Amino acid sequence: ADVKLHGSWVSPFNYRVIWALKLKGVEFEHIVEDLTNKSELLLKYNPVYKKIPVLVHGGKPIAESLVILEYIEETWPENPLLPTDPYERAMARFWIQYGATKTAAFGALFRASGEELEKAAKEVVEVLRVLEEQGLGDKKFFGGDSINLVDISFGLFTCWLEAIEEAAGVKVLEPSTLPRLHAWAQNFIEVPLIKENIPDYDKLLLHMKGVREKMM
Amino acid sequence: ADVKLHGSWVSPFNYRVIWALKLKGVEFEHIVEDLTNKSELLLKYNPVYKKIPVLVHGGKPIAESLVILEYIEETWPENPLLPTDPYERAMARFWIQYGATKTAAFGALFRASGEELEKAAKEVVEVLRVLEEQGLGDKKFFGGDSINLVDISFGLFTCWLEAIEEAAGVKVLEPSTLPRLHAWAQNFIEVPLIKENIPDYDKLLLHMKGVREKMM
Ligand SMILES: O=c1c(O)c(-c2ccc(O)cc2O)oc2cc(O)cc(O)c12
Ligand SMILES: O=c1c(O)c(-c2ccc(O)cc2O)oc2cc(O)cc(O)c12
Ligand SMILES: [Cl-]
Ligand SMILES: [Cl-]
Ligand SMILES: [Cl-]
Ligand SMILES: [Cl-]
Repeated sequence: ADVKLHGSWVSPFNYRVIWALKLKGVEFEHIVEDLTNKSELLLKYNPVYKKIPVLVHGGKPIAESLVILEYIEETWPENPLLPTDPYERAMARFWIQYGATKTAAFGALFRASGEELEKAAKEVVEVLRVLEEQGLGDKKFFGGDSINLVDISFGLFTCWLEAIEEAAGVKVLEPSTLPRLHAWAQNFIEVPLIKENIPDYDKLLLHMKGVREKMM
Repeated sequence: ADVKLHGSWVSPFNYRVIWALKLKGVEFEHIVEDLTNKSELLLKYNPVYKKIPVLVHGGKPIAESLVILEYIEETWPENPLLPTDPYERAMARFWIQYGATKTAAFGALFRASGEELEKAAKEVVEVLRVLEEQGLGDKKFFGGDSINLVDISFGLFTCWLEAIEEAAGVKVLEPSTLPRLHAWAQNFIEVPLIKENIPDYDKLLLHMKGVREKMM
């Protein structure tokens, strides 16, 4: 194939790219990298971060999942994943950047214990509540009646967050506390494109248990 | 005016917006906020971060300088500040995001001392060298023959970085160590649009001396 994806069977950032390519109907070869022994192609294609995902189109590389997503949207414009109105597009980019900035709040879930881990989980619930109230509102998806780049960017809050919660022994995304966001997470996971393209939960839980063990 | 900018006379992030609006020939009212007593409009328009800049167009707010810049480019498409080719646009977004991620390296310049501050400055030089070699290359500007959103996003490495260097007593962007980036910084500051729209250096230096005093 003319499109290659240097990926992973577990990274949520790689899954954002898989979803976008499948939504566009773009054929691609998935090259699963071993992060303990990175290939010559990965280091050549992404010299700045040496990380996956890396999309390679016509032999030219695009690194960083958020940059890859906008490249896919611009390259294959059919089945749009962003709105046409500039203000609506700015709101979508604003929420995507908000999610990208709050990564440190989720890290604390694998670094804190007891009366400190409860506080870290409460801080994550408040991050999600802002997203729920000001971002999702009463829509079925962040993209309205169907998923868009904003839903894709927040997909890591579904099975990956469920695995983090089970590995850390704390609750974050619950129906009592975040009713609309919890209903969104269920609806997103049930979209056939997402359902057919997510890691096996038991394998993902084992991976998150290892990451928590390393982060202590 | 139909375009308002809730700004500042010193923030480099606010100056990115001033430059973009002036490059588009967009008339606007500049509302300088007092950060020790934020207005009702600022808190209403930017509830998530409560920060400047905030662009208000037709009474609708757009916060975060990078989101504002793409909104300006999409709303006033004449005098383009991004290329048309999707791969070229992805490279521009990639470098803009790289600059946005390396903010912590610059923070160390106002938190470290002696044999630790020399190390922090060396780390900043390596961040800039990657940008110079892989981003700028042999072009006059990141946008080629004229400035684009990438040059605008890196404008904080000109007089603001010069002020940080003088306040901290360390050298970072020098011609001997970064020849092309130093020539770029001189060329950027000499562009008439930039020259006529930058803070007074003595006032900016006094501001950075205060920020370093607070950051210790
Ligand atoms: O930072 C995250 C992360 O690295 C990862 C992550 C998980 C598995 C993997 O193989 C790689 C990752 O970067 O997942 C997240 C999931 C979340 O719900 C929230 C997060 O902030 C992360
Ligand atoms: O983080 C910065 C910053 O907050 C600021 C900054 C300076 C003045 C001001 O009023 C507000 C700011 O955020 O300037 C920077 C300049 C640089 O060259 C590099 C930086 O990382 C910053
Ligand atoms: Cl990524
Ligand atoms: Cl992470
Ligand atoms: Cl900003
Ligand atoms: Cl900052």
